[PDB]
Amino acid sequence: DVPPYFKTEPVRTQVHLEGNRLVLTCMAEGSWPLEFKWLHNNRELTRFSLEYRYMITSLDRTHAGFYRCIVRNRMGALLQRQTEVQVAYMGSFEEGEKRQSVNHGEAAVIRAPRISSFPRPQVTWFRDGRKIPPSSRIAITLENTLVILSTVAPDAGRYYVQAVNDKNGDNKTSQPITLAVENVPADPIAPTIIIPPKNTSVVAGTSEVTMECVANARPLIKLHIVWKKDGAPLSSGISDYNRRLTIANPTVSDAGYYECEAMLRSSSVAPVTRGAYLSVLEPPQFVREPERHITAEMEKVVDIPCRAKGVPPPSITWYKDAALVEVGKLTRFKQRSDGGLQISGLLPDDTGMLQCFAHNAAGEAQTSTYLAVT
Amino acid sequence: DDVPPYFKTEPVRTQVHLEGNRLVLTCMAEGSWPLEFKWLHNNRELTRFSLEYRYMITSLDRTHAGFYRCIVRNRMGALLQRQTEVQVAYMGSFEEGEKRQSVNEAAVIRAPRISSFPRPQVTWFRDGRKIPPSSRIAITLENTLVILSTVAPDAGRYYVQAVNDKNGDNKTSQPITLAAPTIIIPPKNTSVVAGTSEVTMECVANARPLIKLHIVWKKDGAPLSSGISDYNRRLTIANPTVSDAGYYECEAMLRSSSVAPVTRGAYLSVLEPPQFVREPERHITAEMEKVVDIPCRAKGVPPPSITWYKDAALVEVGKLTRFKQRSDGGLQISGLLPDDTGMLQCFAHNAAGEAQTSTYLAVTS
Ligand SMILES: *[C@@H]1O[C@H](CO[C@@H]2O[C@@H](C)[C@@H](O)[C@@H](O)[C@@H]2O)[C@@H](O[C@@H]2O[C@H](CO)[C@@H](O)[C@H](O)[C@H]2NC(C)=O)[C@H](O)[C@H]1NC(C)=O
Ligand SMILES: *[C@@H]1O[C@H](CO[C@@H]2O[C@@H](C)[C@@H](O)[C@@H](O)[C@@H]2O)[C@@H](O[C@@H]2O[C@H](CO)[C@@H](O)[C@H](O)[C@H]2NC(C)=O)[C@H](O)[C@H]1NC(C)=O
Ligand SMILES: *[C@@H]1O[C@H](CO)[C@@H](O[C@@H]2O[C@H](CO)[C@@H](O)[C@H](O)[C@H]2NC(C)=O)[C@H](O)[C@H]1NC(C)=O
Repeated sequence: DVPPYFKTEPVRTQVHLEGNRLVLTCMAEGSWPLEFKWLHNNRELTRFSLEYRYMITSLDRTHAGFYRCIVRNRMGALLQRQTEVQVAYMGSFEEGEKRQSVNHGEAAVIRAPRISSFPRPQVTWFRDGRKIPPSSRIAITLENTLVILSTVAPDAGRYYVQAVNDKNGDNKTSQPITLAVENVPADPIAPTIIIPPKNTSVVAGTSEVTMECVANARPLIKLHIVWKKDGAPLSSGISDYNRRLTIANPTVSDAGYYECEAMLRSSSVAPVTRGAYLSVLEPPQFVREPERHITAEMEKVVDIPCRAKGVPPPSITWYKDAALVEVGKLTRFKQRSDGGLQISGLLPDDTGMLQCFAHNAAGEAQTSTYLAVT
Repeated sequence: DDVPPYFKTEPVRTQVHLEGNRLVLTCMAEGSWPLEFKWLHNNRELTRFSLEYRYMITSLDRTHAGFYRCIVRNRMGALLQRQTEVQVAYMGSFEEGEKRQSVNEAAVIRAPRISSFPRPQVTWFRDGRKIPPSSRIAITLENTLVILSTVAPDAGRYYVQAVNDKNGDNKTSQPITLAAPTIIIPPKNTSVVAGTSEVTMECVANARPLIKLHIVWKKDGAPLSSGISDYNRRLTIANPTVSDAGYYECEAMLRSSSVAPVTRGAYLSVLEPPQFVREPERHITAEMEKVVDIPCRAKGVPPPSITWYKDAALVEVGKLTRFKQRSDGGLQISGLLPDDTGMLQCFAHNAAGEAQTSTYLAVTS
């Protein structure tokens, strides 16, 4: 007569190839009969049974999503930590041949043709069978967009993409995009920001996070890009002709407003500044947890603690036997600001498994306890 | 036409895959043509240099498990990819047959040897009935069954049902027939990386009468009242940090009589993978016959060793007349020759993992 508990919990995220087999397991121990139910995106896949496995013999892209199990017995029920199954795939290039025009000196922006893939494929740009590497005048953005900084007469022509998926090794080629250059002498062009920094969120402890800013000017040689954090100039982590700002091992202290300032050296031209926010996140970690086993007298009031910390601050949710606790309607159940649950006028029907889930955009945490009402 | 090679992405440090599934490793590098790739399994050559950036395994086997890494090269030089550990989930059959053991005292029955990755979850059975951990029944992390105070009805055949949590395999072994404070299962040395959610020390003690037996947990001589579970046999630290490292002791005593306590301890090491403090610039230029200093420092627990490679080849510090490695980990090349031009790679390695930084060395004139 021992309440359920998980011997192991599944990983938060999983990447699998299409056509491969997937085996989900609900590894719990406890008194018989220990039965299991499976959920996909908070929707029931199966009924309660002695089958602790959920198996997909041939994985498809549509099978991607969140899976979790519920284990139960005569004592109560527990919700498994949910796992994200991601299916590696790559479709074909959707768009056909396209046409685009740019003025002489101004920047040509050619977006990579839309193709469905997970993860986003690595892109190599080609013109007439020749690779186009990043250079002083040619930039390739994180969105795999091709940017010609100072367009000239010979820049006109057909550009196409070779995209490769790094998980399944799929390699596909897109349709050509014809770029034309209009009004071909040469006069000074003011510095402008083509690809401004976008809002970027990343979890603490990742290997790298990158901000990006592509600027244009004529002459391009006079163009200089300055990176700032909260108004202060940054001198480290800058690469790719001052268009990339890379932070290795980002911390919550590295969060803030990052600005890209494009200027012309040896000139009186005023700079152009465009910025975005970097958010560094930390998953929930518990500060206060309930005891493994909680015993309490009938008709009395019990305080069950649950506090957690994270960036952003984690929301705290309670479950009673794998079912959501309604603190709104029930007079007996009250939720304290720290996240603790208070049950007043304890009835024998409150006996069972209580679970606390602390959730934030960076992840989820779970702690459980058995409430026995004497 | 003159771009040194570089990696657009790096592979995950560890990946678990099922037997019979297909695995596709990719060497995602960019650079000037011809960009060729070579594959290595446990630092042994799998392929020759070719335009195939993929290594594909149609049907994964247990023998395919190990460390894989690629080398990318072109006219500019070569780079070593960060190695990835491919682990193949499987479970064989129970090898050993029926065994017999006798005890007068505690009965210690090891779980039957079965080949499996990962280690399977084990449920012990007696005569078709599950035997959960109790005041007198302990189950260790190595899945060894320990009956503390054996009695007449304790005798009989015990067997294990083992389940692999990755492929869902479930197998049953052959029966094993079984017919003063001491420490049976002492705390073992445990190393773990920070952020593993949990790490557990274990100590199983035996005494008659068992009710008077008491286990106290200590860290560096100081008693702990938290993280203790399973009848004081388990000490669990949630979200271990480098501060949690140190000597943990299990002390078993009797709350009566003059019998001396028994103490057994082990070391807990919390490790952090290498992270670079100082890195070389993307491109380093230097004059012929002169000396160049290329910096490389990194931190980790334990302190990471630092090794240099030149174009995916180990730098011979044995013949260190021109090449010297400073104690800080920096590389110095004296009497610079035009043949020193190319990709230099600095690998910072620790037991918790490895990190890599690269640079292009151009020797003028
Ligand atoms: C990019 O996001 C910002 C908001 O950033 C938030 O606030 C920061 C202080 C930091 O904590 C970030 O992690 C947050 O996500 C948008 O800027 C404005 O934000 C304020 C609140 O801070 C909001 O009231 C305004 O409405 C936001 N501006 C607009 C136009 O709605 C900014 O707009 C975002 N960028 C884009 C392109 O949408
Ligand atoms: C467990 O390991 C210790 C040594 O641990 C190492 O040193 C610690 C200071 C710490 O840095 C750990 O991370 C290291 O792994 C073993 O201690 C040895 O004990 C024997 C006798 O028992 C003695 O002869 C040796 O000199 C000791 N070695 C050291 C380095 O002190 C201990 O034996 C290990 N436990 C078991 C059960 O083998
Ligand atoms: C992706 O596949 C394409 C072909 O589908 C490869 O491109 C070929 O490369 C050879 C080698 O010189 C050329 O002879 C062919 O003409 C190319 N085909 C096309 C359609 O251009 C390409 O190499 C593959 N990707 C990688 C990274 O190797």
